[PDB]
Amino acid sequence: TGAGTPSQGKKNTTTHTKCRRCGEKSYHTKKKVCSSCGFGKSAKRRDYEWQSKAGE
Amino acid sequence: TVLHVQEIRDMTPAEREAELDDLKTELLNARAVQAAGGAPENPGRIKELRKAIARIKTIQGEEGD
Amino acid sequence: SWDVIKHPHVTEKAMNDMDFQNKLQFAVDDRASKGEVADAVEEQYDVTVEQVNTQNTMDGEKKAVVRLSEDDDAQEVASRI
Amino acid sequence: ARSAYSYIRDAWENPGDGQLAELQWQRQQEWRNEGAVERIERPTRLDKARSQGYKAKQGVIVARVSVRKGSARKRRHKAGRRSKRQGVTRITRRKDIQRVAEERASRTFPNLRVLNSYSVGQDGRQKWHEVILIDPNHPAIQNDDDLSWICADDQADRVFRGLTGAGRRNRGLSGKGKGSEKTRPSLRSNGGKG
Amino acid sequence: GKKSKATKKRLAKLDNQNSRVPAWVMLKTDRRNHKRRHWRRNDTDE
RNA sequence: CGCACGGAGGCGAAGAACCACAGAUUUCCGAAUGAGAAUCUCUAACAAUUGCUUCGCGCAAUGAGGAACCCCGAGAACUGAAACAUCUCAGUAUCGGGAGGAACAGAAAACGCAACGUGAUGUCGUUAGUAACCGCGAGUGAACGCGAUACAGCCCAAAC
RNA sequence: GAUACAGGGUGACAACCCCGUACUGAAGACCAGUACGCUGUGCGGUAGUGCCAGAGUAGCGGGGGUUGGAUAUCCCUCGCG
RNA sequence: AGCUUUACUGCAGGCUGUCGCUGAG
Ligand SMILES: [Cl-]
Ligand SMILES: [Cl-]
Ligand SMILES: [K+]
Ligand SMILES: [Mg+2]
Ligand SMILES: [Mg+2]
Ligand SMILES: [Mg+2]
Ligand SMILES: [Mg+2]
Ligand SMILES: [Mg+2]
Ligand SMILES: [Mg+2]
Ligand SMILES: [Mg+2]
Ligand SMILES: [Mg+2]
Ligand SMILES: [Mg+2]
Ligand SMILES: [Mg+2]
Ligand code: NA
Ligand code: NA
Ligand code: NA
Ligand code: NA
Ligand code: NA
Ligand code: NA
Ligand code: NA
Ligand code: NA
Ligand code: NA
Ligand code: NA
Ligand code: NA
Ligand code: NA
Ligand code: NA
Ligand SMILES: [Sr+2]
Ligand SMILES: [Sr+2]
Ligand SMILES: [Sr+2]
Ligand SMILES: [Sr+2]
Ligand SMILES: [Sr+2]
Ligand SMILES: [Sr+2]
Ligand SMILES: [Sr+2]
Ligand SMILES: [Sr+2]
Repeated sequence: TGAGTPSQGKKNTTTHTKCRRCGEKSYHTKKKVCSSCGFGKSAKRRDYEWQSKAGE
Repeated sequence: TVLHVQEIRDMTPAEREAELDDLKTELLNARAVQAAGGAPENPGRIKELRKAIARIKTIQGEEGD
Repeated sequence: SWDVIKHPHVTEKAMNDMDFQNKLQFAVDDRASKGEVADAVEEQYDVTVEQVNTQNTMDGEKKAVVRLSEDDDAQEVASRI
Repeated sequence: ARSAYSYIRDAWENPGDGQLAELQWQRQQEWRNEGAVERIERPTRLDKARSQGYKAKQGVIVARVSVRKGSARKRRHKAGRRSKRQGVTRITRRKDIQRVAEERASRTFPNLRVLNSYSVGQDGRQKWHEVILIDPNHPAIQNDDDLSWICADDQADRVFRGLTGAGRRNRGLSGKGKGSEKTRPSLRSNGGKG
Repeated sequence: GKKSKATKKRLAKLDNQNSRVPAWVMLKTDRRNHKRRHWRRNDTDE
């Protein structure tokens, strides 16, 4: 079975969903953790210095 | 417009409530006529009714009821 | 504070329920229960509510189909508004 | 004449001799069965506590903290590293154990602030320190001429910013002259070379 | 699928947003719904 | 009678619009705190950790945010050395914790132009690419002092 | 005209068409609950007195990190003191 | 760059002595 088109047919699983805390469609309903704002993982908001250039 | 602030402050606490219920009903009956597509409307009132209710409520808060 | 009844739901289907089954239809606050819809309606129009059916619509609002007792006449109640 | 306090002080100059030795050998048995942070009603070393700011007053708290002895509990590199950075065993942390203790204590009492701390011994595998914390919100303290300073907003979380006594020493600020070129006014302002 | 009450409210809004710029706004502004979403060609969130 | 010049209609001399200050209202999720949940739901709530305590959540505290700045911890590699290991990149990038409107520092167990001298601390200019480090290779790199800015000096522990 | 010839608008190039601009004045915010002033307290000096003055510290050794710090940086850790 | 080994240099880990915990005859 090809890893391409033929394997795309089984993708009918819902994982990332609208997040209660940030509004982005990143709340993983299986993990119950938002990949965008960290909701479900930390009280503090997910953020990293690498999200922008070092001198900015 | 028709209902001024003085007039509201001159009302008794019980008169504002009665007046409130009166206004809420004119409002509900207007929104009903609107829902039925009824055009015998006068767009200014449905808009005025909302402000009147806001005023009365503001005064009720101000006067302690 | 939110009110229970928003406005009468007037559509062809609503009329049939009114003429043929003595029912009134309303757009009501989606936080309202059948019991709250029942009371609010009796108090606003002074009638006796026999049964209430509800639905959360694809319009974001809640629709309530309220049947009145044989003592009251839907057409008449609706006609005064 | 000698104050009674001087006697407690003198006993602790040699915690391995005399009565104090027997005391410790007894206490530690109980301490080892206590938690990480135990609030205690009275300082084990009264002279030291009073000397550091302690007062038998409302809003003054004392807690004994135990921390493991030894070097850094470090994980070995999981990616490329030049030989100089491949060490694990001989690496030690830059914060002394007493400072770690002060921090664990302050976390336990989120509303309090670390005033100071001191050692109360150790066994083969751990060390104990008693930390003095102050309630910056209690009026008994807000009205105290000797302690109300700790109530200011800029004194919030002082332990976590190294404003503690053990913090300032560990930061190399003891000396005002030679040797403190890269420590004063801060390690960070000096490029972290202290 | 089974939609919750909240999911339903959201789908509802998306449908409403999918209407056109009223006729009068064209006149009033003397002369586009940049958010016209098709159920098939597009994809909503969740 | 917003952007926004439509239609209908309305508001304003009972002084509206509009602007300033102050106040009212301020759904749900959210640190999110009664419990659970993809913004809803279930049967009275400072959840959790603490201080005081009338030992009752009665009175209080913490939590999260913010452009960067600031303080305390953890800490690479590409690269340079025309290879490379110490060295260098660099205590940099990135990570953990935390404060403020600025932080931090700070009234000498100092300095050591050695003196019959200076006199808390930052910072700026300079001292100086000097002293010092270094496969003594490549590279790395201060301080005292001086000229400035601004200036401010005090409180405990103990004795009694 | 000008203590106003900055700038903008206005059917084409504007000191004098309109807003502004000079001059004068007003309010808020910051400086700052600071300076000044004041209330209270009481500074200081002689003589005598070994009454007091911060310990795992000062310091030493083993192992590391860090620094220009070289025998002579700062810090951590284990032991001694 | 992946891999190998009696390539160079190091780093975990194991074994072992010693110091601390650690005391009485
Ligand atoms: Cl603290
Ligand atoms: Cl000098
Ligand atoms: K390298
Ligand atoms: Mg149903
Ligand atoms: Mg600084
Ligand atoms: Mg449609
Ligand atoms: Mg909750
Ligand atoms: Mg090279
Ligand atoms: Mg070479
Ligand atoms: Mg360097
Ligand atoms: Mg010097
Ligand atoms: Mg280095
Ligand atoms: Mg290769
Ligand atoms: Na509706
Ligand atoms: Na704390
Ligand atoms: Na689709
Ligand atoms: Na508001
Ligand atoms: Na609280
Ligand atoms: Na309580
Ligand atoms: Na090269
Ligand atoms: Na190479
Ligand atoms: Na070298
Ligand atoms: Na000179
Ligand atoms: Na250093
Ligand atoms: Na050492
Ligand atoms: Na390869
Ligand atoms: Sr599937
Ligand atoms: Sr979690
Ligand atoms: Sr972050
Ligand atoms: Sr519809
Ligand atoms: Sr905090
Ligand atoms: Sr498709
Ligand atoms: Sr001065
Ligand atoms: Sr002293």
